[PDB]
Amino acid sequence: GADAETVQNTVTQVIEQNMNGIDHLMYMSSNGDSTGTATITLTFESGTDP
Amino acid sequence: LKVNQDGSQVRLRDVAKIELGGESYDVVAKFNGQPASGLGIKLATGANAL
Repeated sequence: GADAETVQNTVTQVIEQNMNGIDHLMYMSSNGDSTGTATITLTFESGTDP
Repeated sequence: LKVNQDGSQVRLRDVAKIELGGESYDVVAKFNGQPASGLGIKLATGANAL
């Protein structure tokens, strides 16, 4: 029961801030739905052991 | 907080002092006698320190 704006400020921003610095991180993307779901997708450089 | 018998109401401000403050006051950091706060940076693995 959180709007999209609340999700971005409360969870996604906090998670993304810490995720920076992982090895072989290529780029990140995120989305906060009106349903409250937050999805942080981290794409790593090719050849990285998943 | 409470509704009195006479019909008056007890707000939080009436019994407490509300203001923004730090989470913890145990640690007081000063730089050259001036108030200060710092953030520590750790080097990422396999990254040129310089």
